[PDB]
Amino acid sequence: SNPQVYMDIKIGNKPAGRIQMLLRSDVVPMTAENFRCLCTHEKGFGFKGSSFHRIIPQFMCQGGDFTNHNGTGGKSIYGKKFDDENFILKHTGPGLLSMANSGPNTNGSQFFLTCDKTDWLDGKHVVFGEVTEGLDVLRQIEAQGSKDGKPKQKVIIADCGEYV
Repeated sequence: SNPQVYMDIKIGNKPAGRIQMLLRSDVVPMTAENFRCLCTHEKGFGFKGSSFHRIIPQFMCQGGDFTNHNGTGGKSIYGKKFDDENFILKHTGPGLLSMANSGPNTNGSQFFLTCDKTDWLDGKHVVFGEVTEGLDVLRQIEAQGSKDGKPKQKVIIADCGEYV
């Protein structure tokens, strides 16, 4: 049954609160499992201490690049990259989890949290989960965005894990 995970967010030197997310293992099991493991660090690496390096107001907050911290890095639990499982889940509104990529079948660890309906990404990025608690914390992340995506203050995943 669908995993639930959390990230505790720190903005600048200040704790912002916790985002809780439901992962859609029923629809995209490989994609959900990757993100789950990256929250728990059970495969030896993951999101803790990494940043949201690209934040665009009214669009999305992107993170998961825990190797290069700039959108060029990251890795999945399966290797550097894995296939797009399917595009069943659509970018219908804010608070959705979706995989960042560099073209078809290039999923690694980078992901974004949507801040509005982003339907122009449908069929291009794999949606795999949703925020169940802490939409307000996501809005605090978004508040640090700029049009060119540069964060105004550092946004860090201070802690993360699974409810299990």
